[PDB]
Amino acid sequence: PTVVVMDVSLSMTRPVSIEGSEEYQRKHLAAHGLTMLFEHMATNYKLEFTALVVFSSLWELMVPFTRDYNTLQEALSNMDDYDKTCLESALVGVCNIVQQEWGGAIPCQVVLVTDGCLGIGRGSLRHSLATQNQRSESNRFPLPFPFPSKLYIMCMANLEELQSTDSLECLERLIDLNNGEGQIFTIDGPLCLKNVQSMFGKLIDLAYTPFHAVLKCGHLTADVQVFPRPEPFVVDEEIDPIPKVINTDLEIVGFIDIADISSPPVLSRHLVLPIALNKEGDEVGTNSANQIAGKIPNFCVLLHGSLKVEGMVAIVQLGPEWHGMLYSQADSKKKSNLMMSLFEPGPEPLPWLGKMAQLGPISDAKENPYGEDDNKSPFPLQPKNKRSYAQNVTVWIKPSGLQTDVQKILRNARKLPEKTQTFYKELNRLRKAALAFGFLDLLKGVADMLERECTLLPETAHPDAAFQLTHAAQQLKLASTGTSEYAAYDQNITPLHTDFSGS
Amino acid sequence: PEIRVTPLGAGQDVGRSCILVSIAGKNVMLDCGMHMGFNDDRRFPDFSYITQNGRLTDFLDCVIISHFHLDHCGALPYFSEMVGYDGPIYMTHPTQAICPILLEDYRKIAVDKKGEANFFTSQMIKDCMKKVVAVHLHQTVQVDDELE
Amino acid sequence: VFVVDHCPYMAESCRQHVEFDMLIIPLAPISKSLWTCSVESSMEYCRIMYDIFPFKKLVNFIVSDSGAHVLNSWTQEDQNLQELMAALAAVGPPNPRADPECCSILHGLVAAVETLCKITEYQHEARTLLMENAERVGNRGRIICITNAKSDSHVRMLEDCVQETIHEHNKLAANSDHLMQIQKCELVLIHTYPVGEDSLVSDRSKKELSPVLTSEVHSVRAGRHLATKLNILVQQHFDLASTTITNIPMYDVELLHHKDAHVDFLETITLKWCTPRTNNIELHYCTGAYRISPVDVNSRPSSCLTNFLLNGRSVLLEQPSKVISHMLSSHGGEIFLHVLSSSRSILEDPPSISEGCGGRVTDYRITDFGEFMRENRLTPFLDPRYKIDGSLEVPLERAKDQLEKHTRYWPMIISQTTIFNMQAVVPLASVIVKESLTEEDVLNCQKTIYNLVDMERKNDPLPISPKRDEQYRIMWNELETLVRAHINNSEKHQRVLECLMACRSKPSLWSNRINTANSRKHQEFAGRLNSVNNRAELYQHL
Ligand SMILES: [Zn+2]
Repeated sequence: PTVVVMDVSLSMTRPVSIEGSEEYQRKHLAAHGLTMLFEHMATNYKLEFTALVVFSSLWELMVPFTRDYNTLQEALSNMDDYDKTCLESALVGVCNIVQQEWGGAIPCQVVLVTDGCLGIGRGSLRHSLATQNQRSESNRFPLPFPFPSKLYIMCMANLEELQSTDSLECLERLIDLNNGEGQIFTIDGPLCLKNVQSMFGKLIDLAYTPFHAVLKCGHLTADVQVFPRPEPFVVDEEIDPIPKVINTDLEIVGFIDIADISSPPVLSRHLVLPIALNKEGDEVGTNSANQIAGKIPNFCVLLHGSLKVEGMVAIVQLGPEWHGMLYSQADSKKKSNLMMSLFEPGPEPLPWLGKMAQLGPISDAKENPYGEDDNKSPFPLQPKNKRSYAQNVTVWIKPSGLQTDVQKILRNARKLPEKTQTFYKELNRLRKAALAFGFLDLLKGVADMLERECTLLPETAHPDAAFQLTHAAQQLKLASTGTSEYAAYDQNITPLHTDFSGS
Repeated sequence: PEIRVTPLGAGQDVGRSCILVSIAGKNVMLDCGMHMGFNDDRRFPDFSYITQNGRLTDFLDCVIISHFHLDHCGALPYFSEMVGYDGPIYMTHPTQAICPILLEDYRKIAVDKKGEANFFTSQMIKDCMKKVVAVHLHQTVQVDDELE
Repeated sequence: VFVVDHCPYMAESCRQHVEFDMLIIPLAPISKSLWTCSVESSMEYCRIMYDIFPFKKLVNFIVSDSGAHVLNSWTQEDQNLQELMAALAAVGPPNPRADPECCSILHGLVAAVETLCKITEYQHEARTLLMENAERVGNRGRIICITNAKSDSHVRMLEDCVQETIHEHNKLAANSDHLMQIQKCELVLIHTYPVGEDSLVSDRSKKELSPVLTSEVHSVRAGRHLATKLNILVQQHFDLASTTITNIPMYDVELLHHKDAHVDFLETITLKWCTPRTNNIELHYCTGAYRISPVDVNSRPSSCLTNFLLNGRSVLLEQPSKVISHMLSSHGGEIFLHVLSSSRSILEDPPSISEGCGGRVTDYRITDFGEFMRENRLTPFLDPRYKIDGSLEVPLERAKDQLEKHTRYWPMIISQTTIFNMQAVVPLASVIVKESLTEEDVLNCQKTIYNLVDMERKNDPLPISPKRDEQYRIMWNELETLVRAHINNSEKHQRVLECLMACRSKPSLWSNRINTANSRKHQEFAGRLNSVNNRAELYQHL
């Protein structure tokens, strides 16, 4: 699991810096950290397994895992020492071990008292955390560990004091260059007593915070209320520069279905607590204590009842005549992903919700919105194109990579109009992708199979899909002029047809 | 930087003692007496001078009572409960002990020997006593951050 | 801005084949034009910008040919690649043969650099409503490419000829359709090309197409510095971050995680592997996520891995706060990855009911409840018709009112019911809601309103499926409930009195400090404001 990156240098047992790191020795800093972070440690870091074991060269997982919740300060308080001193395996080796045996996503609290001292001359090893610019010879190596990790700041030497020998840059450019996570936590100058807990104090009040937000559709009469607040979440920046507010234009619209929903990108934990209340909107009473009050019916979200048979999802009204696509897990009642979300705004319409800003046909339409094999229909609304796993995938980073991506996208995208289950699902995903991307493999294997299937299959469709091939050769032959009047392109192929009389 | 004093009662008379002092933005009432002899509408001080049809607690931060005489504390229950002053009222311990019985006697007089259409009652007298803060001799209390 | 034609005068080969990963008909040639080769690398170029915003618009390209136009689409429906591809390939579809057409630059050299930010009539919005912008434009583009041909000046001949032809007809200098008349500009470009072969190509060679544009080049190896160093600074400084995960569990696959998790936290890469299951509790709601924009956008685990992932759920195999190792998902427009919990969120052993309603929801049979398809038909549309007519109104305020009157609250569950719980509940919205309404349903509902109060202990013919013996007050409660029939929003089911007679019941140091003191003061007395000569009349009403 996650391992705290402790320095394996002999100086780690003794104080830090050339003459003084900050305030008293390491014991005082450890005691201050234990006293200030005890409330946070007992409530937020109860499941973080860290062991204060000895190491010769780098942090390694040898001792059995233990539930250390208030022994973090003990790691730097009267810790054991070993007869080894490896300066090159203190940060680089520990970071590599964390990246490999613990991954870039694991709860790790790298908080300890370490010297972090460079050489007494031209021996500064700044490649441990600043491999991006300094020591470019190792730029192609695993360094500088570009992955999420705990902040390690070494504010031992003062920038003003170390500037006499022109060595201030080496000592100061350590914390700030460590992946640049959010902001540079580096203090240059004199040290005070309160600076010991300054590093640990960055998350004193950053565990939980109250909020006010309610998820509902239109007005309703059994709307769910959410008393506890969730973690911060925002999809865009302009719409959420400050805390969220409620407008006076609530509306409910859109179909809810899981047949053609799939896993969409969700970044909002707008959970609805399951409880039933009157029009006033009180709490109504909201080891598990929910069972006692859960005997009465509850609303929660619209997908609570359908989360088992079909695995439906909960939709949040993003606005009038403008909505989005949500998603939910196949789980029935364990989690169910009971939290709505809306795709982040952008110059293109929705990340996966398609064009939800245009209202057209409602019930009467040429194509049935119900669908047969999760084809393109407005029930539920979704993007016109499919996912990159199926077709319409534009990934060209290398010629071989582009060819492989084209082949994968155009593997089953070449389907003739013989089966109604996928007549309007990927009809235009074969020729356009093969021609625009210039994929020889698709034009050789997929295109020939598609042409053979189309020839074998019936071609008694409407004249737009059948009679258009008679004059196509004439149009191609008579394209020598190349003028703008010889080519027409205003809209692509659409499923709807005109209602003109045949004369 | 001015001390503005407006005695709206007992200015050039004896009775209905009620003096307003604005010293540093702290508006204090120095007494809340009542007049004797007047039949109606002049027994109590004119509290329309302090922006009537509003909350008196915002304007006044402290009300002080010198002693338990009716010309120094008689209008206290009417003032407080009726006009809606929920702020502190300062008065010594014997003043706190002996004030409500004088008010009760005058209330008995008003309900029996005269009319009582526009007078207060015993329950409303007891309601006023809740806001009272007893102050001992030479006890420099801190009613506000800077006012003592 | 401008791209040269597909003249076959200069050609080169890089031995580019199809990289097979697993281990009779004719084969089409892999011949491609220099402009096509340069454009083909633009997909990797957009990967760097995708980190800033993955759901934003993409970038197209236009060249000088027979179809010399800067036609592009910016509409919401046209934002996808299905519609914009036909306008960027207007110069000719992919057909391997000798094409004599489009070789001459005299086909047209006006409205040339208008294919990166110009708007079209496909949308009804304005420029400001879309994205606007000034000099610094997010939709703006430049010319940067690393291809192989005979020389860099071979493609410059067509551009020079086009520029000369444009200059030869400069009479209509003050006339344009919608865009500005571009005169000159300077273009900064970078160097990047796919790996696979040694550096047997130009290292510091720059191509110029017009006197206005004159780029400069330098020796910088791609991949080692272009992707490993530039992307790191381009991601962290663009309100995003990148993580390291295993590519093939046991081409690099890169996950996405925000820096908020790192802030709140305090030689083969090893990661766990698991397969999805139909019945498994391992997926939760992602409170935060990041957009994955890896250079290897066409790696092996991109299509086959996602084939068995249509359920939408993820599977995590925790050792013995669970942390995920890798995730794969295709959202159609961008690839996104989600990280595990980092803040004080109850993810392990959450408030799951795990009993009662939620799984057995079948009270609303689909046999005759499908009449709601008309009253609540407001859904998004992707392709409109030429014109529409019928019983409808503008979609600004009528749609919300119609939905509110039709589907504001349509809950149906058998967990608990005491208002419509009657044996004659057939008159509910499943069949009552119809365009041609009849008074028979209203009369039946009114009769059932009294019937429910009359009888509530017996079971209906349909399968139904504070001490004890409290059912005595149930009849009184039902009678009280029936009294409120003409309440809430039930106008059709309202009943005043029908059969209540039979068995139903009835109811300057001294300046600054003085200013500071006077600034923090309190409201004035009304009488003092209204006073005259520092005196005011008391008891004015008398
Ligand atoms: Zn007196």
